[PDB]
Amino acid sequence: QVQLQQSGTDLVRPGTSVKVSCKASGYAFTTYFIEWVKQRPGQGLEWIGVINPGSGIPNYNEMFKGKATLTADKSSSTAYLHLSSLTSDDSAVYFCARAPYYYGSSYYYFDVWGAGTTVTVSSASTKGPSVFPLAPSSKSTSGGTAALGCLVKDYFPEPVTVSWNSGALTSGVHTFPAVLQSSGLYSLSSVVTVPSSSLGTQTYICNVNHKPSNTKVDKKVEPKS
Amino acid sequence: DIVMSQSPSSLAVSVGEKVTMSCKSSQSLLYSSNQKNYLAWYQQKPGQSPKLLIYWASTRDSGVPDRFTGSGSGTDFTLTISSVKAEDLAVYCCQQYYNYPFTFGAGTKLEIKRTVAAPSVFIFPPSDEQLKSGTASVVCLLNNFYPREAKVQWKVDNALQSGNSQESVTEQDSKDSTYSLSSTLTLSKADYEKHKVYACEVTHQGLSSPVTKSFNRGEC
Amino acid sequence: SLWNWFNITNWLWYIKKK
Repeated sequence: QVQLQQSGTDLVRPGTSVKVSCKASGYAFTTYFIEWVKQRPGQGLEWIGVINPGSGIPNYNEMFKGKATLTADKSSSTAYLHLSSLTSDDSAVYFCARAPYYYGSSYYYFDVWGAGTTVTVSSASTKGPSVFPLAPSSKSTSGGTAALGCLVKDYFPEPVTVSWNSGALTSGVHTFPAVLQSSGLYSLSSVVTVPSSSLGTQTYICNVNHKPSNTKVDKKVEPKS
Repeated sequence: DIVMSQSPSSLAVSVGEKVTMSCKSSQSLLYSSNQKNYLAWYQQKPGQSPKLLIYWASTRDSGVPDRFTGSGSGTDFTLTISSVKAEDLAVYCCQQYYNYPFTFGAGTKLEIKRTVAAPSVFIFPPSDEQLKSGTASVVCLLNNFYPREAKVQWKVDNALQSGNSQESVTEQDSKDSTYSLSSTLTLSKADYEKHKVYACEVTHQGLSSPVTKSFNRGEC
Repeated sequence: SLWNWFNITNWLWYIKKK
């Protein structure tokens, strides 16, 4: 019943500060250490530091001295991770972990982890995507089928939801992860493999929804002349 | 700082087979006093938080099935899955809590082994709607292939392209155990109209020779 | 270098709480 509950995603501009919280429950808050670990998208885990919540004394990774500040509020059983001078390099998932305190020692494994807090650092403004067709062709056949899709380009922030024929089209669909372009905007593609013989009688529509900018786009993808 | 090396980074396994993962530390983890190794093993599934499996190199955390076993001492450590299950597919990383700063390994990613499958290649010229905006995006699609290793090369008038394309790969399909790749070549409208032939060449183990899909700009 | 303020106060505080 041990639980480490972390705060929600943070969209912050570079150079600002952010404060991630980690609320404990199911045990005595001051009888376990609180660890903070950074994980950049698709990379290895990076230990930031640790704090004794009872004594209040922290211990920092030398790399994070000056960027990370660790505090703990005994009255609310909440540990805090403060990050200053935020840049693109600080964009990562930040886990809070719990480590036992047997015999007054801190050299222990991390037995309970929080869900992690996504921190995204960007100077881009909110913008809706552009939806362009990837038109199929009865002459462009590979592996026995045709292929069509939708290019979702130049939006911020994440996420975007892409369905086909209002959800009725589920088989043969591949919605790729978004790549971050040098402009600070995201872009991705959703493709479908369809029978090449049905392009004149079957309709294909990609439904692109971007909740942050209230963008709703329905684009019909059809063969070119 | 202690350096945790994990080899290999990725491993293709078959359900029911015995899996072994390696972890090497730059410094010894064996404390002389209690003769205990300050080494832990964690499981992290895509999108989830890490989960503790083994600590003290070989002690199994509560609830962890008995098919997980840790071994080794000092600098060489090993995680063994006697009979791997489908729900065991995840990244497994080791961690030393022997000396500050605590350091983790890069992890070993478990994937499902599968017979070789050649990709299906489709090339998409930029739509006329985007061309009015001032940019052109050419998309190359590699559909349902295995293994994940694949080389995509953009050729514009037979000229090799570099630094102007972004790649994206799907996670392994839970049904046919294949991957899909999408490469996007981005050019300005002025640069796009400078050339005629646009092609992406696909190198993959399932192909005897590189497969090339191409189109001529303006033609159908 | 087992002389560490974090390590020493950790044990002392644990004794104070125990």
